[PDB]
Amino acid sequence: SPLIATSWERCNKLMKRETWNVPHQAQGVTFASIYRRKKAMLTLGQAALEDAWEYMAPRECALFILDETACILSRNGDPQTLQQLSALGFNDGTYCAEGIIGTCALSLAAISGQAVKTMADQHFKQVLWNWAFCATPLFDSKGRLTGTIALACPVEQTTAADLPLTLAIAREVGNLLLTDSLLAETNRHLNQLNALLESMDDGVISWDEQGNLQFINAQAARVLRLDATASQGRAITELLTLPAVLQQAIKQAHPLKHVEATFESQHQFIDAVITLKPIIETQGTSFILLLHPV
Amino acid sequence: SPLIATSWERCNKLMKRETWNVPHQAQGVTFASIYRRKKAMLTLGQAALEDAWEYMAPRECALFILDETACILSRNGDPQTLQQLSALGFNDGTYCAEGIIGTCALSLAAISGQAVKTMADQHFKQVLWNWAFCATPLFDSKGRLTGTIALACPVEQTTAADLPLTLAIAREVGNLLLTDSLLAETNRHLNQLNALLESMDDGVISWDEQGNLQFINAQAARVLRLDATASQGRAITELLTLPAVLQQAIKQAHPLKHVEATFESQHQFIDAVITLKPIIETQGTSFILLLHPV
Amino acid sequence: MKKLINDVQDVLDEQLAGLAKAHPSLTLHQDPVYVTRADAPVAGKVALLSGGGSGHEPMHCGYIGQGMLSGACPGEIFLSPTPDKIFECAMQVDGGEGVLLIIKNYTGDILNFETATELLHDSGVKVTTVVIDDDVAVKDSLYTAGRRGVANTVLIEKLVGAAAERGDSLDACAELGRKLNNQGHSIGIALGACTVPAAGKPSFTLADNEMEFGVGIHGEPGIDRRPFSSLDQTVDEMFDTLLVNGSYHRTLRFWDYQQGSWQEEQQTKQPLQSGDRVIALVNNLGATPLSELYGVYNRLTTRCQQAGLTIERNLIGAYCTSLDMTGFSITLLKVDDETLALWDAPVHTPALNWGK
Amino acid sequence: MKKLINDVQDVLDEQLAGLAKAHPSLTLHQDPVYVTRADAPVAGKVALLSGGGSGHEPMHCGYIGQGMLSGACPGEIFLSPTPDKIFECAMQVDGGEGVLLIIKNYTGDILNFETATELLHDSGVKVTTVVIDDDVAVKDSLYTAGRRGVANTVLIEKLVGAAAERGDSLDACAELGRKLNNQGHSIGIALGACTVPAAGKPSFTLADNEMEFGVGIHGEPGIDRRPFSSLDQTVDEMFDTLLVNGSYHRTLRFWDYQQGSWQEEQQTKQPLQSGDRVIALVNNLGATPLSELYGVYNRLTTRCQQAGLTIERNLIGAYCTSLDMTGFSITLLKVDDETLALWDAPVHTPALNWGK
Repeated sequence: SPLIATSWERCNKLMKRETWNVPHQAQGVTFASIYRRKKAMLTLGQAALEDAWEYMAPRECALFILDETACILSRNGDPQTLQQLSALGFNDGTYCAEGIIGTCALSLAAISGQAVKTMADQHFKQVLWNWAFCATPLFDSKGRLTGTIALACPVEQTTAADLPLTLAIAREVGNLLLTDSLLAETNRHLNQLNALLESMDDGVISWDEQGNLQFINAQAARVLRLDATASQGRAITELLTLPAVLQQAIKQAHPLKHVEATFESQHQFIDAVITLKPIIETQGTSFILLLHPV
Repeated sequence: SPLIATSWERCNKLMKRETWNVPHQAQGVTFASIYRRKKAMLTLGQAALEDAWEYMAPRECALFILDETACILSRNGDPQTLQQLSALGFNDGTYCAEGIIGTCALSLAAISGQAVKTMADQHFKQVLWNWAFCATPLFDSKGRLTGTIALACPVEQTTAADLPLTLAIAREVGNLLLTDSLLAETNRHLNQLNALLESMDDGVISWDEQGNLQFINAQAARVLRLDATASQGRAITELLTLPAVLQQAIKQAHPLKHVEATFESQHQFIDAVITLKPIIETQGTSFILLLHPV
Repeated sequence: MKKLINDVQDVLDEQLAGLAKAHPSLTLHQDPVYVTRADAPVAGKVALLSGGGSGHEPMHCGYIGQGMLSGACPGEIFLSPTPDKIFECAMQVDGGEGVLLIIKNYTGDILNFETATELLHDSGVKVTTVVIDDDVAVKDSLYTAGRRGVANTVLIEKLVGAAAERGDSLDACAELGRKLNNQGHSIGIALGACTVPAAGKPSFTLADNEMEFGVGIHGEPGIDRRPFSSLDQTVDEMFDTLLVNGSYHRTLRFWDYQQGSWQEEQQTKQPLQSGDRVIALVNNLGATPLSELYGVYNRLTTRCQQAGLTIERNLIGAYCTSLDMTGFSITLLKVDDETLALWDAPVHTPALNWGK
Repeated sequence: MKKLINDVQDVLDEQLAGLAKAHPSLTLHQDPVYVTRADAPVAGKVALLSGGGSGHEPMHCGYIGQGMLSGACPGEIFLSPTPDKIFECAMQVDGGEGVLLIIKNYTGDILNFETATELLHDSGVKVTTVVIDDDVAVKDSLYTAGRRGVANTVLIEKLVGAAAERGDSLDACAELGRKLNNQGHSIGIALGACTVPAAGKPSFTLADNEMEFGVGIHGEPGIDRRPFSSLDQTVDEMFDTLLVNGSYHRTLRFWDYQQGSWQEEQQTKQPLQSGDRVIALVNNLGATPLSELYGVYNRLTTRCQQAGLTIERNLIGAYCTSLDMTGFSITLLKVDDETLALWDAPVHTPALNWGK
């Protein structure tokens, strides 16, 4: 590879091939924050890697998730393989940069911006010559390297699916981040907009062009003695019985402004003063009802 | 294995192990609507497959996306292997149902509800004894089978990574459709709520714990003479000149019930009667402001 | 071999213990390693932090004290430190008035310091970044996307050092050094490669009377190799480059602590022209006789004059080195009056030490 | 061939030209060359003065200014300057309280400076002398009669420099001078020879992994050559040799100006011993990375303490050099509290600059 070639011109200047120092590891308390910073990536990843491993066991290999600096966030897969890798210093919070351990998939994928496999004496350091490592980098909402998925196994055992396996998982985890956080945002913009309606003076109730309940706020819930949850999507006319004023206004699609009106909720009568508004659309006409608090 | 033998009990009754009939392929035109039906799954799945393949080539194998009736929707991977499988009748549009091609992961995966691998003489049909098939079923928003991801390769070349690879791709596609449609539904819900605030009665504006507009309706925009969108997410004290009652309310987070005050937008004094309600959330206090029509 | 070293894996520890014992005004932390002012946290002023690979001494630890850096993070020889080290050191020095990360433009440094910035912030430390890219010689290099961060770092460390000391806010500090970065210009040459002790062999090799023109401080290739004709051709064609390549457009990236994201910012360098006032740093890369630096300085002034640049201040010596390399770099930092005021301000660090 | 030079004759002229431009607080005299404080003669104070060959920058020109030398006389590279220079420089500086000439122990130096003293005295200048013989390595070398004068000369020109500043009298300065001379102990090793520009060639050549143990600053043979084993055991035997060769009875001569002639003075050096307090200078011979110096200093503090020496102050860096030599020397100067008092006193020269 041209890629491996450059890796070596970088490594060669500053490090030899026969030497090996236990790679730097982040100490306990500060690994705490390192892990915490990636709740979201790690919890996507470990669901993904448990499943991978579930349908791969038995086999001798290890699965890593690393962050953008090649820190090992978590590891799973074959116990004995993990320990053999451990026996070379590969641990939770171990740093796997090229400068630390020479030319390897673990650092090289992130360096080059795409899935990369290194094996055997492609590795700069001799200590890794009977390994194969595959790793694929993942990016964030913006476009920033945010972590790696790697697979490690004794070199004689690498298969042609190993690389694409890490890329497939890198894609799941990567794409779930981006779209999970698009969800998050649009979910926050809901609570926000809901709390707005939670905060009116008026009770507000909306409903379908099929007469189903769409929205109701605490206020309107109390006034009409409905229970907010158990009310949703249920037909309004089976929810409460409606004044001829409403009926005719609904039927006639016609707004009512501050009209007085009497509702019946599961036997009880409620006097209210209401404005009613058609919400015209292709699917049909929805409604808001405002229950003004005298 | 339990699951193979049960499958063989089904096939023994209908089919001999050494006859092979090329399975059924849908006519071009009706295939258009089968393919089109599945466009959400295909747009994601085909991306996962271009990627699996680019990082696997050269390898003799094929990848397939099938639908819930095991219809092949699209295929890729090794030109020559595809030709091989094509000669048996694995083509776009071909059905790979168990009663047609015998026990096979192409159909077992779905029948068993999970990632499955069949190879060599685990297949009922001798034609398939030189192949290994891995498939992972993939489910639906509300949980009905929706498609399958699959990998075929010449039996002597299956790897331990092959099933989990199909499993990883099924997880990307499958999870991305789930959350893709949560995102659609939560976006719909967002517009309902919008339509509700937009056809209030008072104008309504909110800004956040930091001091920046999050919502403004067509009637706060008329009344306070701000442009609907260009105002979004801008700091409130810059949007217009806040009445010192409002500032003192914000500073202390006291509410304001129908208070008469003055604003200044764009060298213009505007009077309105305002309600200010604080919204205490675990990150800070936001505010609705209501502008009542006199 | 000419290395005053014991075991190849202890060299750094040995040397740090020596810097500790020699400087009781400094504190050596272990597990992990980092270096701070023996008097930090200093309640009250913007903490100033830098680091990068060992092998450039006195940069950066030789610049730890009043008037300059609050602490440093050394990594292996020619290896940026891992963000855990930057993080803890930055927490060791937190003034309660923000932390300024001065970061030399290299792949590993940008990446490690950038991540440490985000760690600090998720822990609720105000923090921002100045990024140094002065080396006019190459765009993209063995270890750098864009222009490399060399000796001008030391000037900027000290000018921004002094604004911190004064009292200036995190923001003025960051704006200061960001302005400075667009005003300093630097180009180095090497007549002999450095050797990193772990590799055991020279990081490169030249032929007789051949030099690497526009070398970098981790022994990265220059513009080319060329016969070394004389000190005068050499200083002349270094100076022409600082002119010819002064003009440069790039995108740098600073951390917005208010928005909690990387605001990307485009900006241009202006080549030095007639009537500009400059600070000049003739800098030994590791093994040039101090004697020879003055000869360069001599030729340097003859050029600043015919080009119309008026040198107000100078430093001569080993400020930003590359182990045992034989060469020198020149830095010209375009200045105004408030700049000089900050230059003349006091400074009390193992390697710069003037003022009241 | 790798020096940054122009014409091999023009070396000193270019460097000295640049030194002058580097430092307006300095004056370069032409016809002959010598360098003085720009504000000389300083009326009121003992004018203090020194010199020797060039090639050990910053010694001696590097130490001119407040708290230190009034002026310096550089010779050619590795040659003592000639009487005419010393005379005239000593006359440019003369403040009115006489002139004190510090002199390193080299045949050339001794001969020229001695003839210069008489010349001055014959003009009715009050003047007297201090001879530096710290280098414990061999006796009667290839340019010296007795012990060579090396790095301790910097310590002395500082300490004495300060007495001069304070207002001490000529004899006070001179005996501070000579007291201190019986109390500093120096040793030096080389892994690579210096090359004098004019020669073209290195000035001794070393086999692989060999050091010149007890080398002198003009490239002189030392005690022997021997395997470089590790930094650790280099410092160990250096330190041992300092103790072992400490003890030293010998005859110096000073200029008695009352009687107008050279007065023999037999005198003695005590070995550094458990209980002593020292200033320590770990000094770069030219081309040793600053970083390895801290490794040296590291072991040094371990050796000292093992033998009850207390390091009160240190300097680590390029103070008394030898062109581009690869190696370093360790000076240890015994002090008491007056001495330290003199040390901490301000100094404002291009190479040393602490103080109010």
